Amino acid sequence: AVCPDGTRVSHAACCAFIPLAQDLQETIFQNECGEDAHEVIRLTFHDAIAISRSQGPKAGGGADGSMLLFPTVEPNFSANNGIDDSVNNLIPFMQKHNTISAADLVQFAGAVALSNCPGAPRLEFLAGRPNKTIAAVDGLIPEPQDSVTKILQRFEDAGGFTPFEVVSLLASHSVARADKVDQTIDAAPFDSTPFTFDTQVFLEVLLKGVGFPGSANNTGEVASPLPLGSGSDTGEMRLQSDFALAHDPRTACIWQGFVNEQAFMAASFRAAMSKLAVLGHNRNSLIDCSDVVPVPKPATGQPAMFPASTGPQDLELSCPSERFPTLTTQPGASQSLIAHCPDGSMSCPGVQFNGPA
Ligand code: HEM
Ligand SMILES: *[C@@H]1O[C@H](CO)[C@@H](O[C@@H]2O[C@H](CO)[C@@H](O)[C@H](O)[C@H]2NC(C)=O)[C@H](O)[C@H]1NC(C)=O
Ligand SMILES: *[C@H]1O[C@H](CO)[C@@H](O)[C@H](O)[C@@H]1O
Ligand SMILES: [Ca+2]
Ligand SMILES: [Ca+2]
Ligand SMILES: [Mn+2]
Repeated sequence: AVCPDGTRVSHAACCAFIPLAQDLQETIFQNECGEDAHEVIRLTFHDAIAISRSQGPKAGGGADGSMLLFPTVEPNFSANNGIDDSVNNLIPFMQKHNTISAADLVQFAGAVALSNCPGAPRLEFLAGRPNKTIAAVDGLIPEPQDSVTKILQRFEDAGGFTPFEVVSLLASHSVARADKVDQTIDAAPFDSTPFTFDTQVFLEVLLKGVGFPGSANNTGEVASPLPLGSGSDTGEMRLQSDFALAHDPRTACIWQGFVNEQAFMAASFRAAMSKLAVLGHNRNSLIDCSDVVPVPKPATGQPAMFPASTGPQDLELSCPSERFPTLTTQPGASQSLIAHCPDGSMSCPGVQFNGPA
C-alpha cells in the first residue's frame, strides 16, 4: 500500500500508524528516552500483564487498552500508583487518532518510546486488537516487595512466561526511574544510564548496597550502591524485587548473563515483548505492521563499566557456573551524579496532559 503521505507500507491498515508516531514524537517524547517515554513503556507492561489463565477472562483481557478505556478503575489500584500520568498522556491521542484502538495505541506508543533509547531493539508490532474490553481486577500487577516465587508465578499465570523471559523483560529497568516508592524524592533511577538501553542495571544491582537515595524505610526498596544525589539529580534506587531476582538460584545466572552482553539482552527483550504485547489475543489474528515502527537509535558499542566509586571487590555474585566478565572501572574515588536530564542538565520538564485517571 501507498499511504496518503507517500509512504510505501506492508498493508494499508498500517498507514494510520505513521502520523500517530509523528504526533507522539512531536508532542510527548521529542525523540528522547526521557520521563514521558519511560512512563509509556511502563504502561505497555501494566496494560498487558493484567490477565490470568487460572481466573479466566473475567479477571482481565491483557494488552487490551483497559487502562485508557476505564481510566478511573485500574490506575487507582495501589500497585498502579503513578500510572495515571501515562494514561492521561495517551487518552488525547486515542480521541484524535480514532481509527486505531486503545490497545494498539498503547503497544505502538511503547515501541516508539523504546526506539528513542540507544541500544534498544525495533520491537515487532502486530495491529488489530479490538477497541472493546472490561476493566481488570486488582492483584495482577507485580510489586517490588513480592518474592521471586510470587513474581515468577504471576508471570506464568499471565502468559506462560519462563524465568528467562521474565528477566529479559526486566531489561526495561535499564531505562527506568521511581517517583512513588519514596515519598521524599522524584525520578530515582535504577541504573546510572536511565536514558540508554544498555546492560548497566544488570551490573549495578550486583554491587554491594551502601546507602539510600532518600529515606531508609520504604516498602519494596533495599540499599543502593550509588545513593548520592544533589538538587534534581536523584541518586540510584534499588528495588527488592530486582535484588531478589539477581540472587535467587532460579534466575541468578540469567541475570548475570546479560552483564556486558548488549545484543543478547536486546534480542531477548525483543522476543519476550513479542509475547507480552499480544497477551489476550491470538497472534495469528493480528496483522504485521512492524515496518512502521521507527528504526531505533544505535548504541555507541562501548562495553559495560564499573561506575566511579565502585569496583570488582564490591560484587555480590550468585552464579557458580558462569564466568563474570572482565570490565574496566571509570576513574575517580567519589560517585558521579546521575543526570536528571538526557542532555546532562537538571531542568527538562516533560509534557503532561490533565485527564480522568
Ligand atoms: C517483577 C516485575 C516488576 C516490578 C515489581 C517492577 C516495579 C517497578 C517500580 C516499583 C517502578 C517505579 C514506579 C514509581 O514509583 O514511579 C518501576 C518503574 C518502571 N518499570 Fe518496572 N517492574 C517490573 C517489571 C517491569 C517490566 C516487565 C517492564 C516493562 C517491559 C517495566 C518497565 C518499567 C519502566 C519503564 C519504569 C520506569 C517509569 C519511569 O521512569 O517513569 N517494569 N517498575
Ligand atoms: C475506541 O473507544 C474510545 C472510547 O470510547 C473512542 O473514543 C472516543 O472517540 C471520539 C472520536 O472518535 C471522541 O469524540 C470521544 O470523546 C472519545 N471517547 C472517550 C471516552 O474519550 C474511540 O474513538 C474508539 N476508537 C476506535 C478505533 O474505535
Ligand atoms: C563523575 O563525578 C565524580 C565525582 O562526583 C568523579 O569521581 C568521576 O570521575 C566523574 O567525573
Ligand atoms: Ca489491560
Ligand atoms: Ca541504562
Ligand atoms: Mn516516572
